[PDB]
Amino acid sequence: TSIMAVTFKDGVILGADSRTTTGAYIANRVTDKLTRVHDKIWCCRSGSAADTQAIADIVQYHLELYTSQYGTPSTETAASVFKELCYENKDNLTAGIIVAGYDDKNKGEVYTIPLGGSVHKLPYAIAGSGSTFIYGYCDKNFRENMSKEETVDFIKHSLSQAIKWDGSSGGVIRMVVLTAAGVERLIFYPDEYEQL
Amino acid sequence: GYDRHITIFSPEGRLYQVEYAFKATNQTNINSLAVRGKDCTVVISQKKVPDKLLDPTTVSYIFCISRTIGMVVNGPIPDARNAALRAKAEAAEFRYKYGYDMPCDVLAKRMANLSQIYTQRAYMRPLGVILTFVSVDEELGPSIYKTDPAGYYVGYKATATGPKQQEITTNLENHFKKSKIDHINEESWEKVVEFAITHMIDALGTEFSKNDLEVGVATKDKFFTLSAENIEERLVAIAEQ
Amino acid sequence: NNYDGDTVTFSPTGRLFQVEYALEAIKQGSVTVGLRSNTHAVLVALKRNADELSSYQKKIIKCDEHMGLSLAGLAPDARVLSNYLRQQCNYSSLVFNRKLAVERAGHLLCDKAQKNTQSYGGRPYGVGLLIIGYDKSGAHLLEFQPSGNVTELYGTAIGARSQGAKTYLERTLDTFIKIDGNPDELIKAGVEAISQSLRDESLTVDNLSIAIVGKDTPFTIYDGEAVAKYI
Amino acid sequence: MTDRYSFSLTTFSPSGKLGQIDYALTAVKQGVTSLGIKATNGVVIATEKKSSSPLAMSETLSKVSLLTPDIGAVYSGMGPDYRVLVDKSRKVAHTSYKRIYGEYPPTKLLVSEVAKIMQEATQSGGVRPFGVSLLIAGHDEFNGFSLYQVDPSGSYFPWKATAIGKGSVAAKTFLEKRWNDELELEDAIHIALLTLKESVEGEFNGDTIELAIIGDENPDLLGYTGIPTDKGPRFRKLTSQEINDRLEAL
Amino acid sequence: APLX
Amino acid sequence: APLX
Amino acid sequence: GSRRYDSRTTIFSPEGRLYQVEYALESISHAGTAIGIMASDGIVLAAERKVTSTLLEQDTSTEKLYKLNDKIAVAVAGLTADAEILINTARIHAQNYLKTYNEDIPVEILVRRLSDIKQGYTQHGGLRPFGVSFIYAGYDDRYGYQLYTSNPSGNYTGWKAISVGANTSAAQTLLQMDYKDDMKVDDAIELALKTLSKTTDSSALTYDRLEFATIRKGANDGEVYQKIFKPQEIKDILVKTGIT
Amino acid sequence: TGYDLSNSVFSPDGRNFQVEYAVKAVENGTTSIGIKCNDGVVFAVEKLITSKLLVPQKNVKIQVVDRHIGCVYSGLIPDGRHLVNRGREEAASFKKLYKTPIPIPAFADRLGQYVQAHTLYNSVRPFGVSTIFGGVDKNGAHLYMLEPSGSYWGYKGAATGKGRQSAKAELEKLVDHHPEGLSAREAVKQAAKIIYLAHEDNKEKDFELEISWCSLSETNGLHKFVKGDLLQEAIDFAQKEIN
Amino acid sequence: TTIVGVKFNNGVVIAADTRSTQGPIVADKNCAKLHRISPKIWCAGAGTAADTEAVTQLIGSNIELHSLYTSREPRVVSALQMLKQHLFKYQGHIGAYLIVAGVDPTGSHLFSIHAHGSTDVGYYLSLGSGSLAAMAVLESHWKQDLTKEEAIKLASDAIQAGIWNDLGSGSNVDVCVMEIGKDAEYLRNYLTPNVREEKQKSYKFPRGTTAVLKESIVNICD
Amino acid sequence: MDIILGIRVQDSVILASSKAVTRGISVLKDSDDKTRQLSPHTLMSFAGEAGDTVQFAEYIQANIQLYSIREDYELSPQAVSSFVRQELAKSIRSRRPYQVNVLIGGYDKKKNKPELYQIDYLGTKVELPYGAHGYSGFYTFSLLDHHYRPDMTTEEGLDLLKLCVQELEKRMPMDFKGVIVKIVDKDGIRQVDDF
Amino acid sequence: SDPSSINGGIVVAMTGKDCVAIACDLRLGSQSLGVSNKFEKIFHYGHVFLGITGLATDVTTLNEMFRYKTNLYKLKEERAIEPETFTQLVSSSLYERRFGPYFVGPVVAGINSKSGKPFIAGFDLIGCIDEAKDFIVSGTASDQLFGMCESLYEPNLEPEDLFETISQALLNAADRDALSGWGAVVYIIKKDEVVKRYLKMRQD
Ligand SMILES: [Cl-]
Ligand SMILES: [Cl-]
Ligand SMILES: [Mg+2]
Repeated sequence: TSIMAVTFKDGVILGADSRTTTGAYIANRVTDKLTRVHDKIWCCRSGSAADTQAIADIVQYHLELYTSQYGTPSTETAASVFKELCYENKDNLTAGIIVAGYDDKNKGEVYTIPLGGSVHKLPYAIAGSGSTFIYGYCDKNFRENMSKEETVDFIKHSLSQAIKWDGSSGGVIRMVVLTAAGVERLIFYPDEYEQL
Repeated sequence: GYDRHITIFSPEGRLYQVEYAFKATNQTNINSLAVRGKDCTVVISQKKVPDKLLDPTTVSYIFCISRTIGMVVNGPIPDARNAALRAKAEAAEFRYKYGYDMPCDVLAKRMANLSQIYTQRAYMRPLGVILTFVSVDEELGPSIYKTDPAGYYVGYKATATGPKQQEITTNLENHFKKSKIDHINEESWEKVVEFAITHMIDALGTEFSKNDLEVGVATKDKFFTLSAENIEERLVAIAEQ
Repeated sequence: NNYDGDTVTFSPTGRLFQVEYALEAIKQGSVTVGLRSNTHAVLVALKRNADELSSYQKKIIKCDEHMGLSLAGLAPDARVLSNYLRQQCNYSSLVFNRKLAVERAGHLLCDKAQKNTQSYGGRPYGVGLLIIGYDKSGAHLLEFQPSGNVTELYGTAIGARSQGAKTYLERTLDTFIKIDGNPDELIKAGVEAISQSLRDESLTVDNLSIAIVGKDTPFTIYDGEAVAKYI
Repeated sequence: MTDRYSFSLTTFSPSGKLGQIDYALTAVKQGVTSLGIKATNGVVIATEKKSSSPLAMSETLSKVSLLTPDIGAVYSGMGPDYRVLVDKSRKVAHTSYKRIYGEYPPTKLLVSEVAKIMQEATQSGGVRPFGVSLLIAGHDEFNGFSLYQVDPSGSYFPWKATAIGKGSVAAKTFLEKRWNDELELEDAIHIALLTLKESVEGEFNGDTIELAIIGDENPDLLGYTGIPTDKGPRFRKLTSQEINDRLEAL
Repeated sequence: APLX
Repeated sequence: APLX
Repeated sequence: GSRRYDSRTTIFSPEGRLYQVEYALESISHAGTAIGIMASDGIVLAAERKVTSTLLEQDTSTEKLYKLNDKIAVAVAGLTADAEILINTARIHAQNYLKTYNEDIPVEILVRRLSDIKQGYTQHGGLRPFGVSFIYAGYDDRYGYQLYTSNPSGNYTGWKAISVGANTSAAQTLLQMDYKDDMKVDDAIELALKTLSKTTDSSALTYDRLEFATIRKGANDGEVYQKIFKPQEIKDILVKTGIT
Repeated sequence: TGYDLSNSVFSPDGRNFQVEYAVKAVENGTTSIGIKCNDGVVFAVEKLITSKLLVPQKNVKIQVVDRHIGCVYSGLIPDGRHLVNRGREEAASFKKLYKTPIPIPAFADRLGQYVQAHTLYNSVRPFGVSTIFGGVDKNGAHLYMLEPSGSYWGYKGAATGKGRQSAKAELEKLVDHHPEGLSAREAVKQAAKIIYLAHEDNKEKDFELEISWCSLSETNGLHKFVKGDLLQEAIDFAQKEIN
Repeated sequence: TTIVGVKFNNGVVIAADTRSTQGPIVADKNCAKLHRISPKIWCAGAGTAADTEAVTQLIGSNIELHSLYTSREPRVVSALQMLKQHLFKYQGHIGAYLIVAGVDPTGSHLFSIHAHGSTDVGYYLSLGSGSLAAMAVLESHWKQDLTKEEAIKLASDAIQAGIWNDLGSGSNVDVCVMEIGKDAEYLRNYLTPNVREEKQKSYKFPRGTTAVLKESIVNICD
Repeated sequence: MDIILGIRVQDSVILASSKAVTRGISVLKDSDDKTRQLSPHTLMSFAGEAGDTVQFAEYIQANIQLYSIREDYELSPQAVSSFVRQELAKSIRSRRPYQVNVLIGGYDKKKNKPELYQIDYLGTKVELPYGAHGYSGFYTFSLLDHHYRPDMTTEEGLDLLKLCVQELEKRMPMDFKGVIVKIVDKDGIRQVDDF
Repeated sequence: SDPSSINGGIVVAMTGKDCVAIACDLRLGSQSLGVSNKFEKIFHYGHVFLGITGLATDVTTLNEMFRYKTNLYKLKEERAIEPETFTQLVSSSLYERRFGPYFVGPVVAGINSKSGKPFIAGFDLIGCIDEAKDFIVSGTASDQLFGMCESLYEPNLEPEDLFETISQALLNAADRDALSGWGAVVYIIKKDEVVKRYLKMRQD
C-alpha cells in the first residue's frame, strides 16, 4: 500500500492507491482503502486487509453507538477508538491506519496510528510500503493552508511517485475530500498520473 | 396473594404485575399520537413543564434511536431512558452484525421479546412504558410499531397513547373512515405535522403554544425532532387556516 | 416492624431498621473514648469481662505504625474491619510508598460498610469504631458507625453511657485540644472523660486500656501494669 | 443483583394439582378460538385475527407461523408467549436436527422439542409456565400428514381434528359430526371455515381470518431451480383473496 | 494473506 | 484433508 | 429478597414426610391405571388412556408405554411431559453403559439411576419433584424377566405383578387373587385386561382406550422381542379373551 | 396489599412504594442546592453541627468527579458516596476510551441508568439520596438533579432535603429577576443566602456552610471548592439578608 | 479449484469447476462447489473442502432463522458480514475462500471472502488455484454492460481456462444464475467437456475367479 | 517394565511378566510383580512409562472392585476389557496421556472360556490366542505362530511359555531378570512359584 | 508418527445393479509388526453399512459412537436410519471434532429402503462427504485401490459379478501395500439379503 492524509485551508483530504497484494500477485487492482467510520471521519487502511477491515467495522459500530447517546464524535475520539483496538491487540494485528476528519470547530485533523498502536497528530501523514519513497518529496513540497486544488495536486504527485517505485502500490489513485461543504470522492487513472 | 407481587399466573390466568405496569404508563399524564404521510412518519406528544426551575430543553419523551428510527415513550422517564438506551444498543449491534440498518418493526419485535421475558422470568420487573417506534423503512415505507409491558406489538396506520388516548383514537378512525386511505395524503412532512397537531387539538379540545408540544419526524434516511421555532412556524400556519 | 426483616427494606418513614438494630449492639458495648491535640491522639477503652475468672476483652487494635482503632459492639466485626484497614494501609505502602491518610481510611470504611446496607443476604456490621492516627496533616480522630457514617472530631465516645464522656469532652474542648507535646496530660484527660461514664465501677489495672499515636510516637497500646501510672 | 429465583414457582398442592399449569390453561380458555383439521392429502390450521384497534394493521401480526417448510403452528392464549416459542421452535429445528442430519425434523420430533421447552417452564427455577396451547400441523416423508396439540404442561397429543380456546367445546362437537377419514383437503378447509364462524362475533372475511395449509409441494415458492430433489415448501398461508373465494361458496 |  |  | 416466594419443595413435615412427594403421589393417583405382570416366559404391560375423545389420532399415539432400549420398556402414570424428560435420560444412560462395557445395561442398574435422579429432586435444588411413577419391564441374562416400579420419592421395588396410578388398591387385590407363579404370558395378558376391565372408571373397556406391550422370548431361540401392540392388535386380544 | 415490602413491585396504582419510601429518607436529610449561571454552576449544602466536637471545614460533603464535575446530595450520605464512586468509574472509562472528558448530559445518564437499575430487582434497595450535580463541558454549563427512582432533568436551579421548598421559592425569584443570566460570583453569594434562608426549617442545631463551583472564566472549567476570602465574603452577604 | 463470479445487466452469475484433490490424486471428479446460502444467495467455495461446506451451511442456517425472525428476504451483505466475522474469529484456520453472490431487495451483489476474513467487491472475480488462468480470461473479455448470456459464456470460459491450464482444476463446469425478479437457476454440470473415452476392454471376470474361504448370511433385521 | 506376554490355552489364560525394574544403569529390583487382580477371575498385566503403569492399574482395579461391591457380581472379562479400553481412549487425548500398555487375561464363568485381551496406550483393543507388548512380540509372535495349538493344556501352555522366555533370554539385549507367571482359570488366579 | 498409517488397512465400496458391495482387509499391525488377523473394519447399523480405515482406536471408538447415535435415533424416530441420513450424521460428527479430529477414512454403503436406490459415500477425517455413482476407496493402499477400481469397474454389475470385481480390486491393491492385507471380507448387499464372504489371500 501507499496512503496519505493532508490538512488544508478548508479541511482535509485522504488519498490512497488501489492495490491489494497476495504475494506478488495483485489480488485486487481497484481496492477502496479509504473508509468511512462516520459522516466526516474517514480512515486510510494499510497492512493486513482482514485486520484493518475488522478494525474499521468495530470502530464504525462504536461511533454509531456514540452518536446515538452523545451526538457527533470528534476526530480525536475516533482516533482514540482505533488506538485502543490497535494497542491492546498489538501482538495479533498488522494495521497501519491514518484517521482523518472534519469538525466545524477544529477544521481538518489527521491522526496516524503505526504498528504499535501509538497515536500521532500531524498536519499531514503518509504510510504504507510505498510511503518510504516519498518522505523526501513530501517533506519538501508540503505547506500548511494549501487550497483544495493545491492539495489534490500534492497528493496526486506524491502517490504517483510512491506507485512508480513501489511494486506493492498501483492501480488508480482514490481521494476523499472532507470540508464543511460535505464529502467528495475523487479518482485518477494511470494515464493521467503516471506521466506527471 | 403473592401471585400479585411477581409475574406468575393468578387463578383467573392473569398477570397483575403486567396489568399494574400498564397503569404506570399514564403516570406522566402525557398523550402521544403518530401518523404516516406519503414520504414520512410524524409523532407528536404533549410537553408539560410544571416546575419553573426546570431547563425545558432537557424535558423530552422522544428519542432518536438510530439515524432512521425514532421512539416516543408513554411512561415514567427512568424506565423510558432504560428502554431507549437498550434500543440504541440493539440497533447499533444489528447494523454491525448484519450489515444493514435495523428496520423499525424488527426493533419493535426485539424490544417486545425483551418485555415478554420480564413477564415470564420472576427476578425482572416489567418496564412501566409503552414504546412507539417510527421510521420510513426502506422496504415497508412509513412505519409505526408499538410495544407494551405485556410484550405485545403490532403495526399501525396511525396510533395514540396516554390517558385521553381513546378520544384521539376515535378522532383518527373517523378521519380514515372518511378519507378511505391508509395515511395522510400529503406531499410535505410540514403539512402532515400540521394535520397531526390539528386532530390532536380537536380530540383533546385544547389549544397549544410552541412549548406545549414535542414533534418528531421520520423521513427517508433521517429521523429528527423539531425545535420550538419549527413548531411555532407550524402553529402559525394552522391559525392562518 | 414489618419492615425490619432485612437491610434491603425501607420503612414508610424512610428508615432502615436492621441498620438501626446494628447501631443498638454498639449501645450495649462497653464505653470507649477518643480525643486528640495537635501533636497526639489518644484512645481510652473500658474493657469488659465475662466474670471474675475471665479475661477482659480487648477493644483496641493496631492497624499500622501510624494508625489504629477502638471498638464497641460485635468484636468479630471489628476484627474484619480492622483487618481490612491493615490491608489498605499496607497496599498504600507497598504500591505508593505512602502512609495512608486517616481521612482515606475513613472513606474506605464508610464504603465497605455501605455495601452491606443495600444488598440482600448480607447484614450491617454490628460495631462502632474510633480511629486515631498521625499522618501528613497531623493528629486525627474519626468515629465510624455501621450505617457507614464516618465523622472527624477533636474528641468523642461510644458505647453504653458514653453520653457522660461526650458531654465532658464538649466542655473540656478548649483545654485538651491544646495539650501539645505532652503525652501523659492528653491521656489523663482521656481517662477523666471515660470516668464520666462509669457506674458502680471504677478503673482497675486489668480493666483500663489506652493507646496513643503522634508526631514521634508509633501507635502503641498500654495494658496491665503499664496503665497503673494513670489510675 | 442477578436471578436469585432458583426454586420452582410451580409446585404440587395437597390435592395434587399444579396450580400454575391449571391457571395457564385458564388463560388459554380466555384466548381466541383456533383449530386444525387433518385431511387425507393435507392439514389445515385456522384462527380469528381479532384486532386490538382498527388503526392496527393486522397483517403485520401473524398468528399462524411457518416453523419449517413443511410445518406450521397456530395458538390460543397469550400472543407474546407464542411469539418467543416460535422463535425458539424455529431455532431448535436447526440446532438439534438440521445441523446434525442435513434435513428438517419430522413433525412429532419438532413437536417433542417444543414440548420439552414448555415442560421446562413448568419445573425450572424462577419462571412461570407458557400461557398458550399450540396446534402444530406438519408433513414428513415417513409419517405423512399429522396434527398435534401442545399444552402449557408440555403434554402433546395427535389429533384428527380439534380446537382450542374460547369456543373449543362447541367447535370440537361440530368437528365430530363432520370429520371422516376420507376428507380431501378442500373439504377440510370448508369445514374449518364453517366451524370458525360459530365462534366469530364481528366481521367474517379474509382480513379477519388467518388460515394456512400443509399440502402439496410448491415449486413456485422455492426461489430457485436446478436441484430436482428439492421440490418446495408444503406450508402455505392462504391469501385474503383465497379465503373470500371460499366464503361465497360457503 | 491480502495486504495493502 | 481434500482441497478444491 | 426472593425468599418470600419460596415454597421450600424439599423439606420434612413434622411427621417426617416429604410434602411434595406426598402431593405428587396424590396427583399420580388420578392418572390412567397401568399394570405390569411377570410370567416365567415373558412380561405384560397394559395401561388405560386418560379418557379419549373420538377425534384423537389413536394409532400414531403414545402416552403410557415407552421403549427404553431393545430389552427394557416402561409404563407411565402421571405427567407425560415429566416422564419424557426422564425417559430420554434413561435412554441415554442405557447407551452410555453399552458404549462403556459392550454389554446391554442390566435392568436394575438402569432403574436405580433413574430412581437416584428422582431422589435428588427431593433432597436438594429447591425444585418440584417429577410427578411420575414408572413400571419397568425388561430382560437381562442375570435375573431374566423383571418388573420394577419407581415413584417421585425415588424409591423402587421389584414385583411379580403390580399396578400404578388410579385404583391400585382394587387392582392390587385382584392381581393378588388370581396371580400364580407358574403362569404363562398369555394367561398374564388375560389377567391384566380382566383387572383393568373391573377397575376402570369407564363404562366398558375398548381398544381405543388402551396401550399394550409384551416382552417375550417369543422370537427365535434365546433372544428377546418387544411387541408394542397396534390398535387393531388390541381389538383382537380384547375379543380373544371375551371382554368385547 | 403488602405491595410496599419488596423493591421493584408495582402497586395497583402503578407505583414502586419502596422508591417512595427512599424519598422520605431524602426529605429527612439536610438541604443542598445548585445554581446554574452564565458560564458555569454553583453547589451549596448545609452541614448540621451535631456538636462542638466536629472539626470545622473537615467533614467535606461536596464531591468532585473527574476534574470538571461537582456532586452534592441529601439523604443517606453513604448511598451518595456509593453513587459518586460509580460516577468516577463511569467517567474514567469514558475518558479512557474516548479521550475527551465525559460531557455532563452523558454523565447524567450514567448515574441515571445506575440508579434506575436499583429499582428493577427485589435483591437491592433504592438509593436513599437525591443528587444535585453538574459542571462545564464543550457545550457550556449544565446542572442536574437526580432522584431515587432514577429520574433526572436539567435545571436552572435545584434544591433538595428538608429546606427544599423554602430554597425552591428562593430559586424561582432569581430565575424571574435575572432572565439574561446570573454571574458566577453572584451565584456563589446567592447560594450562601439561600442555604441560610432554607436553614430556617432545621434550626435547633446551627450549621456550617460549604460551597463549590465550576466556571469557564472563574475556575477555567474545573471544579474547585470556595474557601477563604471568597467564602467569608459570601457568608457576610447572606448574614446581611436574614437581618 | 477454479471459481468465478461475473455481474451483468440484471443480476450476477457464479461458476466453478468440479475437481477435488488429495495431493496429486483426484479424490472427486464431480463435486459441487456451488452452495445455496438462501434461495437467491449462492456461494462458490475453494480451499479446504469440509470448511467451505461447513461454513456455508452454518451461515445458511442462521440466515434462514434471521429471515424468519425479520419477515424479510435475506440480503447478500448479511451473509457477507456473518461469513467474514466468523472466518476472522478463526484467524485463517478455517480454510474457506468464497465468492458470494445473490439478489435481494437492495439489488444484485458480488463479493469474495478470503479465509482470514477480508472481503472484496467487484464486477468480476476469481479464486482458487486456477484463479490466475480464469482472471487472465476475465481481464481479456469482461466489459461493462454484459447481457445474461454474455456473462454466462464469460464465466464458463474463465472456468475452462482453469480446467485446461491448472492441474488443480478439471472435469466439469457448474453455473448458477441469479437474476433480479426471477428464481435463481442452478445449472449443475452446465458443461461436461471431459467425458472419459470408451475403454478398450471389459475387465469383468469369470465368476469363481476369486478364492473364497467362508460365506454367511448377515442379519440386518430385528 | 518391558516384557509382558500372554497365552490363552483350552481352559486358562497364562500371563508372564518380567521382574526387572531398571532406571539408568542400575537394575533397582528383580522381583517386581507387573500385575493387578481386577476381580477373582480377571488379571491385568502392564508395561510402559514409569509411574503411569501402577497408577493406571490400581485406578482400574479400584473401579472394578467398586462395581463388584455395588452389584454383588463379577463383570465379564469382555466388559472389563471394554471399560479399560475406553479409559485409555479418553486418556490419549488428555493434557497428559497414560503411557501404559496392558494384557487382560480372564476366565468368563458364564461362557466357561478363557479370554486374553491386548490393549495398547492408544486404546487399541484386540482379542488374541497369544499376545505381547513392546519388543517381546518381535520374537514370540513368530515362535507362537509355529508351536501354538488352540486345544493345549495349561501344562502345554507353560512349556510353550518356557520356549518364549528362553528365546528372549538368548536374543534380547537387556537382562529382564526372569518372569512371574500367573494362571487364570475357572478356579480363579494363581501364581507359579518356580519359573 | 503419522496416525493414519500406524495400524494400516483398507476399505472399498462399489455400486451395482440394485446392489452395493463394501469390502475391507483384516490386518491390524503396529508399524512393521502384524498383530491381529481378525480386525474387521466394516460395521452395520440396521441396513446401513459403515467401513472405517485409519487409526484403529478411532475406528473402534467411532463404531461405538455411531451405534450409540443410531440406537437413540431409532428409539425417537421409530424407524431405521437410512444411508443418506447416516452419511449426514457421520459428517456432522467428524466436523464437530474439526481441530482435534479422529484419524479415520470412513465409507458408507447401503440401499435406501424406501426408494430402493443403492448408495455409497466416503469421507475425509474432518467430515467432507464424497458421494459417488461408482466406487469409494480408503486406507493406506488407496492409490492402488483408485487404480484397480478405475480400470476394473463398469456400471450395472450383477451381485455375483460385482463380487468378483470388488474382490479383485481389494486383493491386488492390498498386495502392493505392506500395511494392508492379512485376510479380507466382502459384503454383498441387496435390498433385503446381505451375504458376507471371507476371501483367501496371501498372508505376507
Ligand atoms: Cl481491503
Ligand atoms: Cl429476541
Ligand atoms: Mg509380510
